[PDB]
Amino acid sequence: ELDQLRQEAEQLKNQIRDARKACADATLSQITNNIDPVGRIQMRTRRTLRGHLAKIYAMHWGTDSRLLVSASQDGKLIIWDSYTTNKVHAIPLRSSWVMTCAYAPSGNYVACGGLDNICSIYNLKTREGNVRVSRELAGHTGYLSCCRFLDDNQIVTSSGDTTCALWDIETGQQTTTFTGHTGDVMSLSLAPDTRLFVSGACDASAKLWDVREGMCRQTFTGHESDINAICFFPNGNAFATGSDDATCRLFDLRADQELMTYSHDNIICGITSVSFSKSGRLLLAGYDDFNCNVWDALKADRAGVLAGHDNRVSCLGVTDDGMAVATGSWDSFLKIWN
Amino acid sequence: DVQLVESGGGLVQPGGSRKLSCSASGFAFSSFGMHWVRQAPEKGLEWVAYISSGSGTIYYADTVKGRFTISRDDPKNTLFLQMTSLRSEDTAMYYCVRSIYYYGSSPFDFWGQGTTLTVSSSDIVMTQATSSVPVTPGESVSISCRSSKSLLHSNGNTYLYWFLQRPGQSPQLLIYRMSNLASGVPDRFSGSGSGTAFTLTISRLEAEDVGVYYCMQHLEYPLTFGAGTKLELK
Amino acid sequence: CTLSAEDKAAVERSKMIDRNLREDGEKAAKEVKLLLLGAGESGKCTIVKQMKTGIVETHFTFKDLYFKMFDVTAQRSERKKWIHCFEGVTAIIFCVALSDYDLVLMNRMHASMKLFDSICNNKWFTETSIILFLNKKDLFEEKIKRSPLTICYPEYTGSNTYEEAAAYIQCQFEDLNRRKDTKEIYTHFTCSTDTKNVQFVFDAVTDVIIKNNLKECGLY
Amino acid sequence: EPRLWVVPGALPQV
Amino acid sequence: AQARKLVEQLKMEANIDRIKVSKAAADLMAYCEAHAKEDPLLTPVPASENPFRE
Amino acid sequence: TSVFLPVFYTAVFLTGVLGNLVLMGALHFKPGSRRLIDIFIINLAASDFIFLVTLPLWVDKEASLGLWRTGSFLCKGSSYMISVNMHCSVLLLTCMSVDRYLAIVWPVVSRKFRRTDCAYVVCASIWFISCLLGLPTLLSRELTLIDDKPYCAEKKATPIKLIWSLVALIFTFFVPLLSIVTCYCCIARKLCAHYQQSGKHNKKLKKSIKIIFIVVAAFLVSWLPFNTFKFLAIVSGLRQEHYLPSAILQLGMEVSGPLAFANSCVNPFIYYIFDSYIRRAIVHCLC
Repeated sequence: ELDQLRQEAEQLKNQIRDARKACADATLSQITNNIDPVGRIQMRTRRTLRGHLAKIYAMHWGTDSRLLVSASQDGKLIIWDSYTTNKVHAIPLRSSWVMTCAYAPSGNYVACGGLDNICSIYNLKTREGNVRVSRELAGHTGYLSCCRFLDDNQIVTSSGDTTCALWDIETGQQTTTFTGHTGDVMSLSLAPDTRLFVSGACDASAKLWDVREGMCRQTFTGHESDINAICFFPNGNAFATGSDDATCRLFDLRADQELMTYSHDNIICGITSVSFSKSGRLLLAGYDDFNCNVWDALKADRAGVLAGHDNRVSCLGVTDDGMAVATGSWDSFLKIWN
Repeated sequence: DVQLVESGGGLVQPGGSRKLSCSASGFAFSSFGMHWVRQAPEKGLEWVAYISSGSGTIYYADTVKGRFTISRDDPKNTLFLQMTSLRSEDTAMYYCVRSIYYYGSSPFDFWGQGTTLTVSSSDIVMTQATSSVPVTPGESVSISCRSSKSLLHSNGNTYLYWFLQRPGQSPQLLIYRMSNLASGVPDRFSGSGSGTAFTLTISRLEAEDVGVYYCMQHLEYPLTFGAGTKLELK
Repeated sequence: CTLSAEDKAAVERSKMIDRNLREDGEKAAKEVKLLLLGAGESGKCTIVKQMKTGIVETHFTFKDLYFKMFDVTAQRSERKKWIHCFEGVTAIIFCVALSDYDLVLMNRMHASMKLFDSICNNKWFTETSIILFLNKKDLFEEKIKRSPLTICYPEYTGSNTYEEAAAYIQCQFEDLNRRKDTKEIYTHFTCSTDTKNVQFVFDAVTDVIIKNNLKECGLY
Repeated sequence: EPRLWVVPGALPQV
Repeated sequence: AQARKLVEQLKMEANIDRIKVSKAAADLMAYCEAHAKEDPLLTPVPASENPFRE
Repeated sequence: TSVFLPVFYTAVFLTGVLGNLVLMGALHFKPGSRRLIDIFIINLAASDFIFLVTLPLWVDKEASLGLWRTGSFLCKGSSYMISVNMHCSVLLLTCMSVDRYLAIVWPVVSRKFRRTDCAYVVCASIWFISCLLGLPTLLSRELTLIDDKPYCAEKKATPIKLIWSLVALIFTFFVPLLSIVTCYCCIARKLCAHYQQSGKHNKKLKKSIKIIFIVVAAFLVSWLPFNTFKFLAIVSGLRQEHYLPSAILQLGMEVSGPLAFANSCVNPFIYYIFDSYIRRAIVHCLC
């Protein structure tokens, strides 16, 4: 039985690879050689956010493009007003092992992660004068690594036990569980229409899942190391992943192929965060070499360097309108780039 | 379980001292600004004093400056308005008002039940065109009050507030920042303005939208209120 | 001054938040943070028995001191990706049982030494000391006569006594340190008495804190 | 004495 | 059981139709060239509508 | 003498320039988080760098006899700048000593009282006060040319100026010296108390106490003789009594001058040898 299953899987894998190779005749390397050159983008730190006493691991940008939440391992969760550098809220946390956080696209609820294998969704807009825990959602056997709000009630949570799940606030139970990852998942991204989502795992693969169907639909491969970052294209038919092999690869949900690889023979540092621009032309990614680099999305040529971090950068968020870029490093500082 | 009970009041001779309390419960008494808005026995509202969270900034009105002391007890959730040299002017209805201030906050959201005190015998001015409008159930009401100065600020938002004081009750906030509906406000209420002229519209008021309408501004210390927009059931 | 009435209170609220966060961080810095780690079926419960989800925190108080241990035996994931949270800890407590030189899980002591010289010689741990605990001394006493140490280590060329075997184990465990110029390894023999087990922890931390302070100041 | 112009030398003198 | 789930997953994976990559590249180029005007990052913006200025 | 002093001066100049340049290169380009003692170290290195850049322009005076053929303007500027650096050195040393005392002995109240911006503004203020204290040096120095440039000298003082100099010396050296002595003796006592207990790795702390003792001994043997000799000079001048000794004091300051330069130039070397972190930074930058 084992031999038959292995032979069938190998034969089908070759057929899938042959089908993929049958839809690749003109690579994007030669396609985008006829375009006006893009000048260097010089980004300056417009605003600096201070107040954190520990390393920052995740952050999310609000829909208003003015409120952002930063997750730090000092036991506090801070809502930042980027326009005037003001702390709207300072949420106390029972644990100081934060690894991820999320901001609902409503302004009422805020999520958080940790090493307790539990969800940390709080409520901000309440009759009381303090932020209280709305619901403690447990049921995961793996460390929190990523979480993102879809609706005001639905949320997709990524855990360290090589699986993902969809939770409900009132019930507190996994409505749908995503299983099939051979390795632990670390990050996920949400499509603009909030219908499909793709997550990156340590198994050097990123797989596309459907929230309504609750099963893996499309599988993407080509990376040489574990994937630590992922983000959808603004159009919604493509995405990019940041792995540890110092290369950024962009995968499109339509062609089921890798378009091009962002490589440079100067840095052997992995990518922690990946974000796009408003038009999907800038793909700046936060590397481990104490700074961030901006990569062109069509020519694979660097067109700007973001420096000024005293430690490795692990946070990178872009506003909904694509007007400001916020980076967060391990030096307990946040910088806004315009 | 949020409430603001006020203790103290009655009949006091002129030239004395009276002790007031605002023992609060149901919410955290450590991050809400405290106000002491006073309503005259006949009509009209005015701001007396304000203390921020942590007793950082303390503000006083011109008519009560030098004789009013305001303090709060964070462990006991109690606020005090001890006064000296009482005068017949200080014969009105005292209200204890909570407020919070941040991006997207709703100041003056809750008002106390009020206490009655009786004594034996460059500020922005808000003017209202009318004080009595004959209105029937299921009609459109246009309430407008003007401001001496332009309430529009460089940040791009307007600081205008609206209130509804039903008879035998406490004032209730309706619209804050001239474009945001308060909690519990129905879809019927709305608001509009242009920096100098402001309008308030009410559509299809059946029985609950009766009382005195108050509008004020949040731009300086005095915090002057409106005059009165009493509505008659005809 | 280009600030409205609401901004003057927003900045005040931000200042109170900043002061509260600073006070909380100052209070948290006083407490001593320790990490508990060990191999399969390691005797990590001895410390919590002497002094008293994926991570559980145990805390207890001495005379003018505070401690907070962290246990990650429930993680069961890739250690290289959640170890970032444990940087800057005062010390790492490693629990190893001497009653494993002949038990087979490949020998258990081989796995324990692999874990020890993987966690000790790590990119993220070059400034934090490691405290080593040796458990089950009585069973080692009663089993050293039945079986010798040569079962585990073929290079042993000494008498099958207790002092020589203990010294050999200690130097074998301390020989895995390739960063001796910056990290020190404390080795103690755990006893039945609760005080004799945690007095060593107190003596270790009261010196590790001093060494870290001197190194940060530049005097060491 | 002021006309003698005493030489301090290297580091500042009295 | 695990093998049966795996073979079914790849069977559905191979069941989806395949489309050309030239059309996807053209769509990506059109999207890049259509939203470039309203992109504050690539296109410089005057310091009059930016609230992040000092 | 006439050859003993120039060779020591130029050797001190060479070693100080090389050490300060290596330190600048090491702690200028470095990845990580900024330290609190690093800014004090860089300020001290910058102060000692210009302490002796013009020193080769000064050895001409002591080469054959009072020779100042380089020019006329440079004497005033050199006198002012070495006086300013002389004032900066002891004050920076005592600031470093009190910072170490606060960081080691009392890490409970000084944990938040000391900050990066506070240290930076302290450095700015101390530089400014040293610069304003060096102002009388600039106006005092002038040329004579009476005997084909005998030397670049000045009038001694007025009694009010003697009082001013005595007060300035008391406030800039004696109080810092007692502060350094007290802080370092308290640190040594705490280290000895921690050392005497029967520990396990407590015997590895000999490096810190050795560094403390070496620094204290070097400071005491270098800076004290000059200051006490000149203090004796002012106190004798203001006494008006028959206690007017010979050039035994004058020979005292002249020999003690190079001692201060030796202490200034050997400062980077002890950091390179008896310290980590910067030790690896130097070899990482040098390549």
